[PDB]
Amino acid sequence: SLKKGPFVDGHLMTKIEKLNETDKKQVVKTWSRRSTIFPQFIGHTIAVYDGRKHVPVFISEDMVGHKLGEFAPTRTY
Amino acid sequence: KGPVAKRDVLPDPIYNSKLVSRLINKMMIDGKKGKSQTILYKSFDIIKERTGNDAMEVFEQALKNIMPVLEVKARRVGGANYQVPVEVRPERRTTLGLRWLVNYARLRGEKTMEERLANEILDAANNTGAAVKKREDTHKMAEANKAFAHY
Amino acid sequence: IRIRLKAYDHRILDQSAEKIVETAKRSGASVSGPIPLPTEKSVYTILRAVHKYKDSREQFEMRTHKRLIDIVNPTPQTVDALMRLDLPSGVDIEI
Amino acid sequence: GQKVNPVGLRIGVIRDWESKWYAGKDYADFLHEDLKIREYISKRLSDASVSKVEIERAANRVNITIHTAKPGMVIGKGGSEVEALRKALNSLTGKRVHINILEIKRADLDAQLVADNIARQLENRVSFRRAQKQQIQRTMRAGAQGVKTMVSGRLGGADIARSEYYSEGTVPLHTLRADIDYATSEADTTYGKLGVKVWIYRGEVL
Amino acid sequence: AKKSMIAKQQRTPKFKVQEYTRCERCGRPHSVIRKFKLCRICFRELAYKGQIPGVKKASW
Amino acid sequence: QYYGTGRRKSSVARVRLVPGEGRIVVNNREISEHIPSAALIEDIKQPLTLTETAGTYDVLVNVHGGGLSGQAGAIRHGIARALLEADPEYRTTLKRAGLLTRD
RNA sequence: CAACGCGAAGAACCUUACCAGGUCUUGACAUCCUCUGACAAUCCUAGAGAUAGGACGUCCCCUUCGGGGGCAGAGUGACAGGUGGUGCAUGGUUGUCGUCAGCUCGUGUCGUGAGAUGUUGGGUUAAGUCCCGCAACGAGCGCAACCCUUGAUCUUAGUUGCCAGCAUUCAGUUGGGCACUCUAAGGUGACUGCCGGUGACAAACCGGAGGAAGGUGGGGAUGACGUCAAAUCAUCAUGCCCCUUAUGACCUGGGCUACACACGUGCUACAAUGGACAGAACAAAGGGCAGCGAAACCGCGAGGUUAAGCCAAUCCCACAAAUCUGUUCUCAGUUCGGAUCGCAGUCUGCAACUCGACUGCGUGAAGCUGGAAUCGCUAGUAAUCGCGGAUCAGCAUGCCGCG
Repeated sequence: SLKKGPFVDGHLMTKIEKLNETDKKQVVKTWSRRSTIFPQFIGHTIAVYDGRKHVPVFISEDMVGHKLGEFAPTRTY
Repeated sequence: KGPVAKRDVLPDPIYNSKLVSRLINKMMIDGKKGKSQTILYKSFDIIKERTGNDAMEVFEQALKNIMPVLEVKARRVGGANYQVPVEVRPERRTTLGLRWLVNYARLRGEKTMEERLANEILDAANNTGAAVKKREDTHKMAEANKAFAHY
Repeated sequence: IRIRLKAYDHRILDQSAEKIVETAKRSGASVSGPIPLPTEKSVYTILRAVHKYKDSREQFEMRTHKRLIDIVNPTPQTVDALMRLDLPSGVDIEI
Repeated sequence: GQKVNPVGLRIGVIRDWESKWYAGKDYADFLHEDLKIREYISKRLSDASVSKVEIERAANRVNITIHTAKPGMVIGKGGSEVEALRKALNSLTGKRVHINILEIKRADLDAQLVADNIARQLENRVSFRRAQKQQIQRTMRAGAQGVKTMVSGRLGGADIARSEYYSEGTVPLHTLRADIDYATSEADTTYGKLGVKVWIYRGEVL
Repeated sequence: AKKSMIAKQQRTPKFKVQEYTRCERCGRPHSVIRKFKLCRICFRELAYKGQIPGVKKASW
Repeated sequence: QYYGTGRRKSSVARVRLVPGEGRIVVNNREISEHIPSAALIEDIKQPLTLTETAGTYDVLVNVHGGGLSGQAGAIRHGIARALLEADPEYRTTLKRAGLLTRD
């Protein structure tokens, strides 16, 4: 995405809006590693499905410039 | 079986010579005959400039100097690995002279292949030269292997 | 006014061209002869083997002979004649 | 690796195309439709002993030529057979389909039906020698410059499967102008699967 | 798992991008052909059997 | 209008040797305008020097395909062929060159 | 040898088989049986979705009233599935000897026998091709042959090809010609055809004129009996064995792309036949309909916007680069190489993060020719520079071909 606008899943955006309209609260589980981090993601300890488990990650300010997969490794060693 | 024929292109305005045409065919890399032609032309021009003489005679004398008369061919008769001197036909002599000229010229090492070939032609006209070192080594080997002039 | 043909059948296309030329000339239209346009062709490479042996290969040839016929005189008689002319389907007559 | 069949090599030399039409934008679609038609007609007339079936595209009309070698078994009364053969194709294809039926004279010469009969005799537990020899004699008396029949697989053994050759006359596969009729057949027996290979040399064209 | 794979190929994909090609005769991916939509061995055998009016033996 | 075709390595010389003064046109261009590295220019006239035809015929050609060297070769080959077809008197002399290679 | 740029002619999901997780069990898929009637198509929740909770909504038709032609569902079991095993059970398809020239059969003879004679001996050829002799006479599979391509010519035809003679054009663009390349058709031609010599006078070989073509003109297709219990149960079928509310099926994600490693194949480099910049010429083949996309504008850029034209000798892809003529640097780990690398962007696609390519910015190492040993190449071959297509929404140093 270059000028079409940032990228995010509709269901995840709706969940985040519902959770932010009143106050940030329990983890928001989702399988959308594709989603790009926005300023709204700040404060929400989102969870990412790495394939076998959900890894809760606290999204800070500087996370806007990365994707959830950048914080959700998959390979093991 | 048997031998095979061949031919080349003689005409060359700068110092017309069949051996010059063969040299042009040699030293060529990557199918770039124009580069070799230009290199030879500029080298002959530099030769004519530095030395007040036609480059044709200098090239002929360099070839006469580098041309090897006797070749030392290896031969394994038993566990000895002997060698046999051989009389080189003029064609093989010219080809060997061209090979040595080109190889030692590019091996010398200077700022341009033009100057390298010019200085090589000079050190060939004057018997003291790199290709003449190869000539002398080959002659020494042929002399040391004179015991087998004929089987 | 023009008409073209496209066929993979050498002799069938030749015969169709000859027949159309005759039918168009018999009425005095002065139609130019069949124009031998370049034949479009293609080739496909396939492995003779099933699983292994990449080196084993075959080549299939595809050829289509295209020709053009341009009428010189209107001659609606020739138009009706060609309209009522029936030829094989291997040429796919096209106007 | 071994020899190649003459059916794909003799095209353009003598043998004409079993499919004669010029298509566009629907080449693969028509090819698949014709493949399905051939599959269905073969599975239906498998008992009628049909050798081959050619098709011709006629601008939304399809002309099908069938070589059966026995008309009374493919047309029979004329009406019931033609209905059952044409309306089924029409319904399964979606457009008009015209059928033509030719009869193969000397039915013992076409490789397709020859291999079909050999496979039937094998499935009938007939010895692989008697059937082969009888079919070879039948073809030779019917008239053919050369006949070659090969059967490979389990001919009664379990540990080993081997081939058998039986041919009389001249079968010059390397001669381009030979009009050799080639066809294959399969026979699924209780001991496994048997494959019948038959290519018959009928004559050369000058 | 061959006819199951054929049914999966025939399934209506979520996105058109998710569509993949099959030769429509067997279940052989990995170099199915476009112009004929027929499998390698299938197309070869069919061309040898006189079908495919356009394709013949090539020589150059 | 004598005509000739100097087919060589995909480079065809559509040469028409017509009586002129000696002008050589290459795809509607001059000799120096088209071909640098005149080492080949003198070679083109090899047969033109073997037989005295200096300035009696003009050479108008439309050379399509091939590099500079291949184009010059096709040009001289077509020149030789057209000159032979025009006057075969010197064919006995030009048979020792031929210039036909099927390259 | 005949595995290792091989299946697989292009792994973000899909392809995907394998795995974590969420699931189902006449099942994803095809025949069976009883019915109730069209299914679809829009919309909210869970969703990752499988799938459900569901609402809007179902318009099926044909007949002389039974019924029939599909689709969905609701129950039953016959069944389905097997990328599960066996290529030491197989069909089918290919690799090797091998494009090597041999392998065989009918009759007759000999040997009490397995077997030989034909196929041995002499000459000769790419050939067991041919000739002579011949206790043997004939024949088949082979080999050359006729098949295709190219090298030259007569004729048939000049539009979407060509432009000379003619007149116009900034353009071959116009009137005009089919002279001519050219293309696509019928023929011819090269077939030891002719002469000398050799050889047995023959088969056969050297030279000689013509000719495009001289001794299968070059290349492609064509792979003789059989060997390797050769490869493929994975393209397909396949008997046998095994699972079946699971060794079957649906979906999200992951893996198929990890590397202290070693080895095959290929590309790039180590520089002066060189590096960077200015100017210039020639291409051959192939593709174009949700496809190919002129031209114009924007942007250093990859590329984006409007859009001509083309179902194509018309129009486009698509201005080939090597190369040449100049300017410039100078022998250095460098004005060499661009890998690894940080950032900013472009093509596509729901999304290039595990996971493409490309572009600009700033750097830039390994590397200065590489051990035993080893590989390909006898002419338009080697070496080397570009071009197009397959697989493809988007992906090629590999593949196919061309110059």
